[PDB]
Amino acid sequence: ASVYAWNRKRISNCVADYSVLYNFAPFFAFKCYGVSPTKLNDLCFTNVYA
Amino acid sequence: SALGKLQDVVNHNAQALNTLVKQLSSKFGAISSVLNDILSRLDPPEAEV
Repeated sequence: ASVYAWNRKRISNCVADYSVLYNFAPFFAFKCYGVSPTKLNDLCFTNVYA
Repeated sequence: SALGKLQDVVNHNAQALNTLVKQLSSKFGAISSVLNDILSRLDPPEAEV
C-alpha cells in the first residue's frame, strides 16, 4: 500500500520466529527500538501489529 | 494517648522503612524498574545506560 494507506494488521496466537526475515534481503534499514534484535526470538509479547 | 511518645518513636521508624521499600518500584527514567527485564530484552551496550 501507499504511505497514506498503510496496511495495518494484527498478528496474534502464534509461535513467532523472527529468523525467517534474514533469508529475505540485504535489509538496507533494520533497527529496533526498545529491544535488541538478537535477543528477540525468546521474549513474549502482548499484541504484535505490522 | 498516655503513651504517645513511645508509640510515636515506633511509628517513625516503621514509616521510614516503608518508604524505603516502596521506592524500589519507581523507574527513575529507565525503561523498566525490574533489573531482569532490562537485562533480558537488551544487548549489554545499551543495558549499561
